[PDB]
Amino acid sequence: GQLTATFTAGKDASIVMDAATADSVEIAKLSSTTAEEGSKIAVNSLTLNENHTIPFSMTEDHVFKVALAQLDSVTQEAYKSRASVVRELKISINASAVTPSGEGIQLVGNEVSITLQPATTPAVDPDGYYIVGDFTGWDGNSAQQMKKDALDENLYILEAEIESTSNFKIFPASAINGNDIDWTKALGSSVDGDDSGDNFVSWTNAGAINTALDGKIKISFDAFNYRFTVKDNSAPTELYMTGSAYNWGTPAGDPNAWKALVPVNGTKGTFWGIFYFAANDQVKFAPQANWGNDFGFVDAISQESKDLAGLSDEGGNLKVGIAGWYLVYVSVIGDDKVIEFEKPNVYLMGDTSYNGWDAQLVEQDLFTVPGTADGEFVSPAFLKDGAVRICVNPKAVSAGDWWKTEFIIFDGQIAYRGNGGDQAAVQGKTGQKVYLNFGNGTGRIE
Ligand SMILES: OC[C@H]1O[C@@H]2O[C@H]3[C@H](O)[C@@H](O)[C@@H](O[C@H]4[C@H](O)[C@@H](O)[C@@H](O[C@H]5[C@H](O)[C@@H](O)[C@@H](O[C@H]6[C@H](O)[C@@H](O)[C@@H](O[C@H]7[C@H](O)[C@@H](O)[C@@H](O[C@H]8[C@H](O)[C@@H](O)[C@@H](O[C@H]([C@H]2O)[C@@H]1O)O[C@@H]8CO)O[C@@H]7CO)O[C@@H]6CO)O[C@@H]5CO)O[C@@H]4CO)O[C@@H]3CO
Ligand SMILES: OC[C@H]1O[C@H](O[C@H]2[C@H](O)[C@@H](O)[C@@H](O[C@H]3[C@H](O)[C@@H](O)[C@@H](O[C@H]4[C@H](O)[C@@H](O)[C@@H](O)O[C@@H]4CO)O[C@@H]3CO)O[C@@H]2CO)[C@H](O)[C@@H](O)[C@@H]1O
Ligand code: NA
Repeated sequence: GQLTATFTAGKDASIVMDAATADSVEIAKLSSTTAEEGSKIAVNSLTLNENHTIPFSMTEDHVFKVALAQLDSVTQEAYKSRASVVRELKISINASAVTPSGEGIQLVGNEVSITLQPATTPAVDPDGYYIVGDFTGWDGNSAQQMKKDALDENLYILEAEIESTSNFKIFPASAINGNDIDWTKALGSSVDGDDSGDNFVSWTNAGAINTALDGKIKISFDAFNYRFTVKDNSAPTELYMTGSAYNWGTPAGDPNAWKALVPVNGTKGTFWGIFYFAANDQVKFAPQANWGNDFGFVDAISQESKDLAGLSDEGGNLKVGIAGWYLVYVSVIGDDKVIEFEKPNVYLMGDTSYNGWDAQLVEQDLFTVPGTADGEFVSPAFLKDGAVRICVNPKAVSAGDWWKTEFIIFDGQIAYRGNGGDQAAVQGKTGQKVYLNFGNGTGRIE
């Protein structure tokens, strides 16, 4: 008994905001229906790209109108971007026919498409961007320059540490001449004192953005999408893992219940360890050897990791599915967490290794991996007398920075470099090799 409707794209199908003259646009039209003559049309929902609504009106001829400014707003939200790029909008109208008794009968109709291009954004300032706010002092001399990210050239960053929350604005370099700031040239938020921490940048009578946080923060500015975030930039200085295999952390402080990870050198909130996991072991991590601000399964885990180790979520615990030795890599800055499981590749480096310093992190310099939960990684026998160096190298760390995660043996213990400088040299002789028990924390050269 089912009714159909046919919609078509309205006459304003290709909107260029720079050029747009009207304050309302026609975006769609009901062209025909199999509903009887005399029926009224009611609109149960009008959505854009599936989950966005917008105020709308419908004319006597069943043309659907919206305010251009709100269509433009909704388009920029949908795409999280003010970029001046042609954006597709898919319009879904769910309508009903209404009889003289008031009964609504559902129309099954199609979707239609239009596009809209947001207005031209400011030019990128060749000399970059500055932050000025309560925390700096509102003047040219106090303005702090944002760092242009090496990987993404649209992205500018400032890390700061502040005593209380702060209002601030972003200025292009050309707005600032000596101590003088041209206030008319601010970039900021739509609302003065916006405390969302994550919103659009405005270039038109911009208000001040509020940090919403204090302490260590990071202010990010995307000068292509024109968006900003302000994020908690503090990080744990230590990190510990407990587990089903460790009595779930009882008692507190016990090196028996809590395993320290090793800080990555000079690298905020990032840690690593080499650990044995059985199948179905569950673990969680904490910033001390005890429960509190602990975490387990999180969202930023590689598909790689998940495949390599068979990882899954088990009531918020992290569950390891495939037994084995793994290099565990963990990063925590403010709220953002990353956990990676990787091959436990330990490498001989330097003078006692293959072609010396000249081939680094190569297959020959790889330590054999034990099958047991208490065996020993063993290096390739030394090719020469020289100083022994040993490392891992996580994906996230460049090969040049192998020394950020290096260690050695002193007095039959594994001594991690961690955040410290070069370790005291330890000599080996030709045909010797290293033995590591990561379960014990002990080792030998022999
Ligand atoms: O919650 C704490 C305070 O909140 C409010 O203070 C904020 C703002 O909300 C925030 O935007 C930002 O302010 C920045 C501006 O963003 C930045 O652009 C720059 O401001 C310059 C203006 O842009 C220029 O237009 C020019 O301003 C003129 C202004 O147009 C004139 O009207 C005149 O401003 C007078 C006011 O008229 C007076 O009423 C008086 O305002 C006092 C209030 O009386 C106080 O209650 C208090 O209010 C604060 C909120 O405004 C809260 O404490 O302080 C204001 C003054 O800040 O005095 C002002 C100034 O004498 O003269 C202005 C020129 O002097 O030039 C200004 C640059 O001076 O800098 C602003 C910061 O200084 O940050 C704040 C503070 O966190
Ligand atoms: O035999 C006892 C139980 O064994 C298993 O429970 C484990 C959990 O699976 C582990 O996750 C862990 O629980 C921690 C928890 O992870 C940690 O957050 C903290 O819990 C806080 C919680 O964050 C807070 O919101 C509030 O509710 O207080 C909680 C503390 O009570 O501490 C937990 C440990 O106390 O360890 C337990 C074992 O103790 C198994 O899943 C259970 O069904 C079983 O009963
Ligand atoms: Na080598």
